[PDB]
Amino acid sequence: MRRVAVLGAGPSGLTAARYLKQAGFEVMVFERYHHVGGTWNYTDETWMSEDGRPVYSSMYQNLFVNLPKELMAFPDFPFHDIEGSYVPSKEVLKYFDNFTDAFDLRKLIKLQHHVENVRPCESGWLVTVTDLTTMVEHSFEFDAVVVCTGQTWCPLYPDVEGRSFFRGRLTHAHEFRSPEPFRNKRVLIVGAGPSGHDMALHISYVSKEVFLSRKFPDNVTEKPLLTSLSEYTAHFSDGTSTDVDEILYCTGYRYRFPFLSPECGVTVDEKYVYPLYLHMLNINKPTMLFIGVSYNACYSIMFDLQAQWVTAVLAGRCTLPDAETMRKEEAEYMEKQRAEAVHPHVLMNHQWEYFKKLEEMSGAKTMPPVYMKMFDDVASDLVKDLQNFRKNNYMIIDNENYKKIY
Amino acid sequence: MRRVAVLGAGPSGLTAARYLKQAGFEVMVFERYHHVGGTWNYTDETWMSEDGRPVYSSMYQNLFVNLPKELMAFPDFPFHDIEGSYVPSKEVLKYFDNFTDAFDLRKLIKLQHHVENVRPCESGWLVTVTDLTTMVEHSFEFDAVVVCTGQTWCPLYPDVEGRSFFRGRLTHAHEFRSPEPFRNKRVLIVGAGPSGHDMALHISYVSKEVFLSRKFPDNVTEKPLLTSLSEYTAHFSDGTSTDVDEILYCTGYRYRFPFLSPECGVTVDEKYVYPLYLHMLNINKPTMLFIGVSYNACYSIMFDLQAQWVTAVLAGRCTLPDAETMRKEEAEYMEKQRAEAVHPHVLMNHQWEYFKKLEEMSGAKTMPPVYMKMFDDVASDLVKDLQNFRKNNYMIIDNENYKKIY
Ligand SMILES: Cc1cc2nc3c(=O)[nH]c(=O)nc-3n(C[C@H](O)[C@H](O)[C@H](O)COP(=O)(O)OP(=O)(O)OC[C@H]3O[C@@H](n4cnc5c(N)ncnc54)[C@H](O)[C@@H]3O)c2cc1C
Ligand SMILES: Cc1cc2nc3c(=O)[nH]c(=O)nc-3n(C[C@H](O)[C@H](O)[C@H](O)COP(=O)(O)OP(=O)(O)OC[C@H]3O[C@@H](n4cnc5c(N)ncnc54)[C@H](O)[C@@H]3O)c2cc1C
Ligand SMILES: NC(=O)c1ccc[n+]([C@@H]2O[C@H](COP(=O)([O-])OP(=O)(O)OC[C@H]3O[C@@H](n4cnc5c(N)ncnc54)[C@H](OP(=O)(O)O)[C@@H]3O)[C@@H](O)[C@H]2O)c1
Ligand SMILES: NC(=O)c1ccc[n+]([C@@H]2O[C@H](COP(=O)([O-])OP(=O)(O)OC[C@H]3O[C@@H](n4cnc5c(N)ncnc54)[C@H](OP(=O)(O)O)[C@@H]3O)[C@@H](O)[C@H]2O)c1
Ligand SMILES: [Mg+2]
Repeated sequence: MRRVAVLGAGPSGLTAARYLKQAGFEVMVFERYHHVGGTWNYTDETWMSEDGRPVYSSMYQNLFVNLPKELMAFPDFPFHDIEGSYVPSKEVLKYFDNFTDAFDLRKLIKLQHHVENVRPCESGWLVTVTDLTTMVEHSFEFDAVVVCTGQTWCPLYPDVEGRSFFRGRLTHAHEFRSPEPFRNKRVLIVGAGPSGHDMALHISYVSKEVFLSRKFPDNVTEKPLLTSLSEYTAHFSDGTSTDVDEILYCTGYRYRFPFLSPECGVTVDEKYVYPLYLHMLNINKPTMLFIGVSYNACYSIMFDLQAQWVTAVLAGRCTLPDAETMRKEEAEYMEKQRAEAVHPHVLMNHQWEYFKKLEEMSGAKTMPPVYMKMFDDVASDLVKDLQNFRKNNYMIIDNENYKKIY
Repeated sequence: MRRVAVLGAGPSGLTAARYLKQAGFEVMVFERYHHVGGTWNYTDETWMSEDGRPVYSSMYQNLFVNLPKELMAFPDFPFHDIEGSYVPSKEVLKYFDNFTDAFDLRKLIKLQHHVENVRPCESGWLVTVTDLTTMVEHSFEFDAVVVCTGQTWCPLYPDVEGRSFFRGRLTHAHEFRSPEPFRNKRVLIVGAGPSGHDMALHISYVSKEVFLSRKFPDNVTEKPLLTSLSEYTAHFSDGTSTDVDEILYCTGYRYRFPFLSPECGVTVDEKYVYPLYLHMLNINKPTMLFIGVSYNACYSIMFDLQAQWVTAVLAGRCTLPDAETMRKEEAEYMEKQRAEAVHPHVLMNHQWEYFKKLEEMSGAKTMPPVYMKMFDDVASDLVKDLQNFRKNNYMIIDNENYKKIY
């Protein structure tokens, strides 16, 4: 391998570019937006941009992180000085802009370039991209392709009996930018994950009555599963019903890679991408790898170790089994996800053991154990104390210990 | 049989009230809007009103009728004497306001009364409505109920592969009010019926790229069946693709009667309501009848005759076949609908025979043959000229003859 394409310049693509560059590859990064940083960029556009391509960002106004900045920084690139552990979103954008300049990656990135197609070409890959400033299509040959285009832009909707009859306004979390369209409305939020809880909190400030349906301020009434809709009325599994003007679906996202031609060898289902080894390596075409298909983890460690493992594979330095053994282990792993009732690429129940395995394979520096200890202490605080957890401040003391500040 | 509910005060319900009153019934008409005339009222509201119930009107700005006023009038109540046959929609709303006052029907109509539930008790009916001026619920007992609530408000959408991936704006003909939101957009209209054709025309004045997809002005490009969608691209049955910002579905409407309790004995599917005899009588509960479930016909004659047949049945002047025989005839008729590849309640192919049967059963006067002559002729005009047909003017000379003026 010498020439490697990275698709996307969010946190996955930037961290890939860092380590691929480190490794002496010739790297090119394609990014459709006009700034690096991925979903940490806020735009008022939703769905499709005036520039003729999709909007990939689901960031909204006045968002604060849900994990302390101490766990969001890479172990060897600390956060810039800012007061507070639970920073606004624009500080994490700044952190990735600073990362990009600290590791001299900006000269690698083609901004406002939208990847339209990726297909195998003999032993290599052919990537077709449009320069959105000129609308000209350009073509590029690579020995390897690392896909880092994210999974929080293509919405997933529940199927709800009677939805076609509802005559209020329907929206999804992707398009939420501020609570203003919900002012004085009766709002049903479906899905009580991070988006549902946070959006419920932001909407509770402007709206008449907010309902949160899951299978808070006075404002927010909890509901069980939504089981049908009629013209202006939502019906719950508990037999109760409430009239609503707006439904906001916070039911998450599906995987979607429109540029992958079928010849790339990957099947993309709503919550499953296969066949990948360790959520990264395309077993059918092993010079294509993905970063960021797994989720629900300590993301800074996940990006850093995935990018080093992908780099080690491409550099010929990783301890890999044969394709048959990778298919077998992928199967075993996905049987276990079904037994634990989690989706295929959810790392939460075994992330530390997974990260240890990526370190052993790739020769990455061992993670400071304080990341594990702090994450395990604080990560579910959004669930446990939604209204006040962001008031807490932390400081890392050394690679084993942290403290809570006041 | 004395007290009869009519649900809806559009053309159906007003012609029902005319004949039920003349037969000495005590008639109450419930209408949710603040004015009679049904779809012929234009409102800027779409979907749901600020009064808390649905918007049933799909009328849009600057609409001109697609049938000459001389065929839109009842044979015994002529149109007012304005110049021109293809009048703007306000002249038809005026026609029905004039009709309402001619037959002294206004005193029977409870305006701003939205029907919420209809159920049988014993051989009569309980009808529950909300007076939207006070938000008080009221119920009333009746010996018969005539359902005239229309079928152009609950939208029907095609199932198109990949539709959940499209990120442009989707709308339905129901909410079309003016071409303004389509200005300088690449618009795909799906469905080349009257809304399709007419919407396309209206939209072609504000965008130079309209595509009309079917199973014209310069900038309307014809496309064949839409077979799949992706993020911003429509793909058609000829294997061509076009990028689009907006899709407008002109695919029609579905039956929907939210107020019918299951005990009323009617099953309502998208394009089929059953079991009805001759599109009117509820065979399970035969003091419930429908007017205007049938469509695609010379509507003036259809509403006049259905209302006189309903009145005959309810007054004991028309004695019907037993239920077994009605079910057998309904099943033979529906088999012929399928053989002719039309929807269950579509009358176009046999309307004159159908109307003659209704005249015979109901005791109504025979229709002027001029209606049939003219209707079949404008139908010929339709086979021609979306841009030009409305320039024609007609005058009825007598019972059998008309003449056209260019
Ligand atoms: C509302 C919200 C709040 C969040 N809060 C937090 C938090 O507080 N803490 C936390 O740790 N994580 C949080 N996350 C998760 C976080 O955003 C993701 O973990 C992180 O952004 C994933 O990085 P990525 O590089 O994999 O994807 P992304 O950040 O989504 O980046 C993908 C990049 O690919 C580009 N792209 C996509 N398709 C193409 C194409 N065809 N051609 C060219 N470019 C392309 C996109 O423009 C984008 O720049 C949040 C996510 C959301 C939606
Ligand atoms: C855009 C458009 C253009 C048209 N152009 C033509 C044309 O040029 N010529 C032509 O002949 N026909 C045309 N038609 C068809 C015409 O509108 C209908 O044939 C006619 O209005 C049907 O009369 P109706 O009384 O059956 O239904 P509607 O006119 O739809 O009336 C039904 C009534 O029931 C009321 N209602 C519904 N639900 C409830 C409830 N729960 N409680 C209380 N009230 C309720 C509604 O408010 C409405 O007043 C057009 C239709 C549309 C949608
Ligand atoms: N910084 C912040 O404050 C913030 C704010 C918003 C979002 N985010 C981030 O955004 C990313 C995505 O979060 P998300 O909340 O949008 O997606 P998510 O984490 O995928 O949560 C979606 C939730 O909806 C549930 N669901 C699915 N079908 C449902 C139904 N019919 N009724 C009710 N619930 C249903 C899911 O339950 P099942 O899993 O059981 O199906 C899941 O709990 C995460 O990284 C999160 O951290 C962060
Ligand atoms: N100018 C006017 O005064 C005016 C304007 C608008 C509407 N109208 C009236 O409004 C009423 C409703 O009209 P409408 O046009 O909205 O509904 P409609 O008459 O039911 O027409 C719907 C059309 O959609 C087609 N269709 C369905 N699925 C399709 C798909 N997947 N792709 C392409 N086409 C598809 C139908 O063909 P199939 O039947 O083969 O499925 C039919 O041609 C009519 O009385 C009409 O005259 C009048
Ligand atoms: Mg090691």
